[PDB]
Amino acid sequence: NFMLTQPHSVSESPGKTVTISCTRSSGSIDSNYVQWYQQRPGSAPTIVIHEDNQRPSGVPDRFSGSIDTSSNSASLTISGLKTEDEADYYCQSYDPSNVVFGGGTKLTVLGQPKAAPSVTLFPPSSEELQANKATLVCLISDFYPGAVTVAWKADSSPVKAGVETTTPSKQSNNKYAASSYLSLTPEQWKSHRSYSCQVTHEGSTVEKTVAPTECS
Amino acid sequence: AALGVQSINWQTAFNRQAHHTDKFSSQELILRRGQNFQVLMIMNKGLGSNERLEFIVSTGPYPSESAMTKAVFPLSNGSSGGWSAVLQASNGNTLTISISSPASAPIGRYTMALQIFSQGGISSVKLGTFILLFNPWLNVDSVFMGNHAEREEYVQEDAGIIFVGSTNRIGMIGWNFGQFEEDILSICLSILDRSLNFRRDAATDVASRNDPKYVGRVLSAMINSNDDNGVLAGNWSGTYTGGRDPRSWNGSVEILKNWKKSGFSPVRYGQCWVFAGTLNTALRSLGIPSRVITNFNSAHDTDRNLSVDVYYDPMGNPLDKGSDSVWNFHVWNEGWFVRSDLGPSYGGWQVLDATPQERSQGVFQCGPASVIGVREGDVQLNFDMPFIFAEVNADRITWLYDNTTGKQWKNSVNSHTIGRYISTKAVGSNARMDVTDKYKYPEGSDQERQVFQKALGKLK
Amino acid sequence: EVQLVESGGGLVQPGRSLRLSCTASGFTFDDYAMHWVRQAPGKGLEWVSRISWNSRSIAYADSVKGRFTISRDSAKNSLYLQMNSLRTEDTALYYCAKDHYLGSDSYGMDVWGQGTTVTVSSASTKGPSVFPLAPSSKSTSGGTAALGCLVKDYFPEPVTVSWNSGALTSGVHTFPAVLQSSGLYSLSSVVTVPSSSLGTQTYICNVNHKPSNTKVDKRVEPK
Ligand SMILES: *CC(=O)CC[C@H](NC(=O)OCc1ccccc1)C(=O)N[C@@H](C(=O)N1CCC[C@@H]1C(=O)N[C@@H](CC(C)C)C(=O)OC)C(C)C
Ligand SMILES: [Ca+2]
Ligand SMILES: [Ca+2]
Ligand SMILES: [Ca+2]
Repeated sequence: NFMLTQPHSVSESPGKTVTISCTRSSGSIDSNYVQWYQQRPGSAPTIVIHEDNQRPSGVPDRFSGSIDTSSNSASLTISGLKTEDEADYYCQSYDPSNVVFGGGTKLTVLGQPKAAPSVTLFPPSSEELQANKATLVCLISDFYPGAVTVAWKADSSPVKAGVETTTPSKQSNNKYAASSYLSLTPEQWKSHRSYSCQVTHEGSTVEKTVAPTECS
Repeated sequence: AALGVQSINWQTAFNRQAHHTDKFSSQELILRRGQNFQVLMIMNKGLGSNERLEFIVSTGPYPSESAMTKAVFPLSNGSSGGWSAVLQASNGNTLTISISSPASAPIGRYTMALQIFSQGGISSVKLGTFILLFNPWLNVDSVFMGNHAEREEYVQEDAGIIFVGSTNRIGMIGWNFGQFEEDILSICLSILDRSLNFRRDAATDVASRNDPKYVGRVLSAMINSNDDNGVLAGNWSGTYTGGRDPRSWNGSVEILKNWKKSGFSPVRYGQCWVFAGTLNTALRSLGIPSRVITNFNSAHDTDRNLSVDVYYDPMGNPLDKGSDSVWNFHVWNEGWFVRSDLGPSYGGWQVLDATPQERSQGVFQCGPASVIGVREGDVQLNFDMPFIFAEVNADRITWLYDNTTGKQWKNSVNSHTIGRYISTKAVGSNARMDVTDKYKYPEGSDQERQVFQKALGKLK
Repeated sequence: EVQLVESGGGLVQPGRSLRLSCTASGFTFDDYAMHWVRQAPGKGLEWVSRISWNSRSIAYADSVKGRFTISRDSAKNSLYLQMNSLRTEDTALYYCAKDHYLGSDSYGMDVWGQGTTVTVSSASTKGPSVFPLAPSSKSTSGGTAALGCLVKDYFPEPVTVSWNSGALTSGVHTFPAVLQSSGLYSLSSVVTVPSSSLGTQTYICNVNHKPSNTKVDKRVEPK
């Protein structure tokens, strides 16, 4: 058993070179062959590298694969980026039974300036509380590239259960937006001092906070 | 400040060149046994009069001094005989050190650590790892091959030629041994750690790796899938569903890689030349100079009587009685080593066959067999000399097997149809050497018959 | 060219069964392992199952073991996935894939089908409830304020949202829906407006759910 960990996102400008790593959690990366796949939005995956470093017929030589024993990782390098290279990329390997995919990396080919997200965190509405439910809604807009990670805190502690996050999608203005939800009982809402939504974009974190006793 | 190691310069490129391992694609330190290498060790200070550096080298999972798989040796000013470390020069904090291994040392992957005694304390650090191979440039190693051209062919040549087909229709195929391609030396070392021999007694298996008879025979087992999940699964069906047609492989590299990457699961499918070419990679990678031998009209004798028996019920009818067969061609390997178990007169080329034809001590393995021995009919000797005698110089008998009294009298004896145009690649070119005369005395002469006879009386 | 065509996908209820088929052409089917891989909307690839060339070696993801059975049929050049005891979390696009490797037990997916969609839900048609996401007390005076509607618990997709009956479009974003473990969808819509507008413009989201023939208006009032 092992996992393959990839970065959530990478980006570069047209004509530049970008690398996507894929780290194996246990066992040696070179014990088993690594494949890479490209998947464009709304399309089936296609293979771009097989057997660690071989290229299928007709894949441009701009795509290359490598293995680095010392970091227990495989890498996909794309030189001379073209706008069509914008896609999700997945690494894959196996043990003698099970196939393992990496979690995927969104490659953005930069076509506008980077833009930090605007974040608004809404507490449960009184109407929802009156229907004995409680949803915290964290709305994220105006960012680019279109990739974020979201973390929730109850008081100062991580909370994973009851979280659902949407994949970013394009706004009118061609930047991206995303949403995340924390579903609570009214009792959980009233039971903590505060809740926080933390959004990470391009290495920077934005946090917003709400509490049951404040903001009226 | 207590005496410690700041850093070590292994002088890898330099030592690899002198050890003749500079061609492998690898950043490892690859070395040959019986031969010194030089390192520079940068300490935090000078050696004091009372402080001691001990080197430790171990290979395999249960290493021990008595099995010769761990060694402990002081940094010294003297000539010692085993593993040794000689201090050539000190220059401030930097020590210039000449390490050698014995010529009898197990081949494999080793770990190297240094244990320091100073200030009534002890420190112990891992310096690194190396691979140690057989050394055919070293006159005392059992694999010594003194002729230089022969050595470059049979060790350092990564591309070859196998002869194939039938006496009337000779062909030849390109074969990339590829011993120097990435991961291949490493994979060939893996092989030894996956044998039955190793699964059942690792400690003793690894101690036996000093011996090319032993390494060589394990390889004859492990290159086929039978018994042990070795590298290649043979298929002579005609139907090559679920894998590659044997005729479609071009060399060993994809084979060995595919084996490793599937988690040491067999590769589909091979025939004899595919076994012989893969075994040749393994033998050349580890330091056993080797070559590919093809034999036309190769006997498969299935009962140790030096003859291929197609039986006839009296009154002249064919019968289904018979396991004995004959192949159009067969391909195996010869490895170069002395035979300390046999006598100085039996050294040189030794047959090794990884094709699963007959079992040997219950396993699909074959060899080593003194070619010289087979020719002299000395077939009582280890290993498998009856099978391989039959291969190249069986007679072909026809018989009369009475269904009723149990009597068995011979119709006709054909003493020359077996083992023809025996062939291997030339040194330096792609020409065909005939080596029939190396495997047997001339067909249709006296000595040839009196050695067949000698041999037939050595089966008992 | 290799073609793989999946079929058998559909909407199916928890606890029921569904059989996926994949027909293969343009290569020698029996030479290769085959796989099923699935992908939940907006998520990653999750391998499901593998069957060897000769059907003698089979493997399953832990998350489906004992519930799903893979099989193949040589004369029909087809792969199958019998899915029993389905769960809301089995919702995904199911892809058929041919293995790259010939003659060795390594695994990679050289060709993929377009996939067949499986949605697992017990829901019937249902219109949403709509809740206000009221703008901040604080509001950033001189600058902007976000406010929104939370559109909860509808089936099936889709819902469309406008603001002030189409009169407000600048700064509107309507997010994709999430499918809840209940088998019902939710989404949100947001608009960023001038803070000086609060308490002089009324803000109303108009939620349209054509499958239920419901339109729902919700006024969003500053705190
Ligand atoms: C070492 C091997 O694995 C030999 C296998 C051999 N395969 C091929 O010949 O493959 C063709 C090839 C083409 C190009 C390059 C490389 C290979 C093989 O199976 N040989 C024949 C064979 O010997 N067999 C099968 C069982 C017996 C039969 C045979 O014909 N034997 C006769 C004697 C020999 C011809 C001397 C015999 O006794 O009866 C006719 C097979 C027919 C292909
Ligand atoms: Ca074997
Ligand atoms: Ca016989
Ligand atoms: Ca003869």
